[PDB]
Amino acid sequence: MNILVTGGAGFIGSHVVDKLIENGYGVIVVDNLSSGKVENLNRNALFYEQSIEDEEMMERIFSLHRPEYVFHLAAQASVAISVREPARDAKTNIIGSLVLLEKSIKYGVKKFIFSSTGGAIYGENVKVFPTPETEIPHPISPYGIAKYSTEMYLEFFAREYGLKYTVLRYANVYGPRQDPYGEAGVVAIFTERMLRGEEVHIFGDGEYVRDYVYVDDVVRANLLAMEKGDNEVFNIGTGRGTTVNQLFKLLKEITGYDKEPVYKPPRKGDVRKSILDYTKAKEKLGWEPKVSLEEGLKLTVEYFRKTLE
Amino acid sequence: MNILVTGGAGFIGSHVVDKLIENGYGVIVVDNLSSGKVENLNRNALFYEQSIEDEEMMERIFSLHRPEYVFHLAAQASVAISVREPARDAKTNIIGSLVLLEKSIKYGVKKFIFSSTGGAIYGENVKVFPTPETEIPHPISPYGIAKYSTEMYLEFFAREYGLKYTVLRYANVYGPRQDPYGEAGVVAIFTERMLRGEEVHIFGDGEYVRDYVYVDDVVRANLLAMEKGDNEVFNIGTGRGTTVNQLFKLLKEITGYDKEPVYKPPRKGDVRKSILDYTKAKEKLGWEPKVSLEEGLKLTVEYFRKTL
Ligand SMILES: NC(=O)c1ccc[n+]([C@@H]2O[C@H](COP(=O)([O-])OP(=O)(O)OC[C@H]3O[C@@H](n4cnc5c(N)ncnc54)[C@H](O)[C@@H]3O)[C@@H](O)[C@H]2O)c1
Ligand SMILES: NC(=O)c1ccc[n+]([C@@H]2O[C@H](COP(=O)([O-])OP(=O)(O)OC[C@H]3O[C@@H](n4cnc5c(N)ncnc54)[C@H](O)[C@@H]3O)[C@@H](O)[C@H]2O)c1
Ligand SMILES: O=c1ccn([C@@H]2O[C@H](COP(=O)(O)OP(=O)(O)O[C@H]3O[C@H](CO)[C@@H](O)[C@H](O)[C@H]3O)[C@@H](O)[C@H]2O)c(=O)[nH]1
Ligand SMILES: O=c1ccn([C@@H]2O[C@H](COP(=O)(O)OP(=O)(O)O[C@H]3O[C@H](CO)[C@@H](O)[C@H](O)[C@H]3O)[C@@H](O)[C@H]2O)c(=O)[nH]1
Repeated sequence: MNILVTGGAGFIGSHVVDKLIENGYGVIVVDNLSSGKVENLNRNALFYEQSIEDEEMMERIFSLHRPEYVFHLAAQASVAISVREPARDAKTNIIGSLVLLEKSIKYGVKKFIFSSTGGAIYGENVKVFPTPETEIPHPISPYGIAKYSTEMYLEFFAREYGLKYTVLRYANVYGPRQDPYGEAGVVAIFTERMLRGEEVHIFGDGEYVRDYVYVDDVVRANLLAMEKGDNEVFNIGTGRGTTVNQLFKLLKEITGYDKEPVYKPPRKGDVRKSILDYTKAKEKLGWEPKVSLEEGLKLTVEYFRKTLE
Repeated sequence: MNILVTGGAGFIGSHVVDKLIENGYGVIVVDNLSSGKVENLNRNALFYEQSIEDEEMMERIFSLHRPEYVFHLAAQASVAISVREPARDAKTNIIGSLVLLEKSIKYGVKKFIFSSTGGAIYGENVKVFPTPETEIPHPISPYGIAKYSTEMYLEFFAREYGLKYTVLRYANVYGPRQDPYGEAGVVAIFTERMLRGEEVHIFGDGEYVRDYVYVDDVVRANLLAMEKGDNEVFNIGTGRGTTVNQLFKLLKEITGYDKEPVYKPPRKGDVRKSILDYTKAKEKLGWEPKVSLEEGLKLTVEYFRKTL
């Protein structure tokens, strides 16, 4: 069976590729290496260094390999970049998705499994925590609007053509291969700076709450979505909130870092609190996180240590 | 004062241009003539035959003319077509809007007035009519999804840069210069068929209810949104529902058409009923329709007779 993984050279996508390869699937990867890395690629997967919004190239790849599933992880994944360049962001995030969906219909894809976002979708005025999928989306960033627009297009493709899909709205994903450089998640930034004994910055008062979910658990969610959760949207998170202050403390203890954090002005656009309810994923996908935050942070620090040897 | 009107060679946009010119504004028009027509263009406007999604070209236009207001009417504005090539549709409908908004932010535009849609945004299970802006959006067509995505981006630009905007969600717009040969626009199709004595087709049972709003009234709402209704979404419609069968009868009486309609199979995706509550526009824009349907249909027939 052939499987297409877009964004397979990236943080989450490369782990998805590895797992599919391990389970015996034929895997085809599309990635333009805008943020992904050649080192992340699996030598057993077929690789196309190409862009998802390239209609002729996507036409060619789908016609050759007729993937039965598409795992769509390719995205402009930085919120800050989406703010600075919203048209370019939407070209990858919306138009890119629509090209893949057009080819998926044309070439008989059975199911499209889309990586979406929990944090950038529910908006800034949520009152129910942990937050369920029944909360109406109010995205405020271009990234969140693009992800939400694409989820709506998925429902269109299901209604019009009978394409099955699953949307996975991730919380804050962290772990090995997350890039600590550029537009990085705080786990990777903190871990790398602490190991190097560099200064660590906390924005605003550090009381921002997030739901940190380990990359291996997110990969398992993707695989469970192959045969379950048809035409459903799921939060993929832990339902546990952690402030940036608490996170710094955990990582400081693990790394043996011995400096205080430097408090900096608050970051524009930061939602105050994000925690996801995963009851639905538990009931319909049989999904639950297996790696606690403390276990996950230790694994993460361990991977980064090896990079520094 | 300079004003940019995108889609200014189209049905609604050409009338907006006319009204601005009449009121003494300098008007720049951007239209790629994908569905618009040179014959619609006001010769007093400065015309760029260019595409809104062209960043380099929009850079030049905004940099040169520094428009104070943008009336954004350019769209792949037809619901069929959006279904078969949604990526191409979203390139005009979403990416195009985003390019205009980036340039708007960069070159100090004061207000952006966006043409959106009522019907295709509220979706197919509405229970309250006439329908207020508080009704939760559930667009299921690529056209409605794209329009709604753009509305959401407009709020981002307002929050991030202080750009002021107004969204006008039109009902079913009809009147002079609506193209009777395109995908849609039942009023223009019926009028052209009837005046030519050709067959007239009613899809399904003809009991589909729409809210027909005259183009000159839609133009007045655009102009009222220059100074009022900052950062608000408004339904622009009449609050009155008309079946296709009723529309047929009205236009048959006006044209003197002497045939019965030919019924065809129902058209896939047609919502059963769309009627918009315009109370919010009435209060905040001071807007109301000045042209009743009967009066507007007569003006439309009047115009079509002259034009073919
Ligand atoms: N905490 C998180 O990391 C998080 C949270 C919520 C959602 N997500 C989503 O999960 C997916 C993967 O995220 P990630 O953390 O691994 O980021 P990532 O940057 O590491 O992976 C994205 C990959 O997509 C590639 N890419 C970007 N544009 C492309 C294009 N036009 N054509 C082909 N490839 C392109 C990049 O090169 C990159 O390898 C994304 O959809 C992202 O939005 C991630
Ligand atoms: N007519 C209605 O009943 C109705 C109802 C709801 C919303 N609207 C909206 O009002 C606006 C105008 O509608 P209309 O009836 O006048 O349609 P229209 O097709 O006559 O006008 C659209 C104009 O935009 C131009 N255009 C399309 N793509 C372009 C691009 N990429 N770059 C530059 N120009 C481009 C077309 O050439 C055309 O002249 C649209 O946004 C439409 O979606 C119309
Ligand atoms: O050096 C740093 C970096 C981050 N933060 C704080 O850490 C928190 C989390 O930031 P970040 O790691 O950037 O996560 P989010 O901004 O929440 O982004 C998450 O949410 C995005 C939008 O939902 C996802 O989709 C992203 O991939 C995901 O990492 C925020 O409060 C930041 O203020 C710091 O204090 N110091
Ligand atoms: O020959 C025809 C043509 C249309 N209809 C019917 O007329 C009604 C109105 O159709 P149409 O004129 O195509 O408009 P709509 O489909 O309602 O709606 C669109 O009107 C504009 C396009 O014409 C869109 O952009 C607006 O968003 C949306 O209101 C529908 O019930 C059709 O079934 C007929 O019966 N016979």
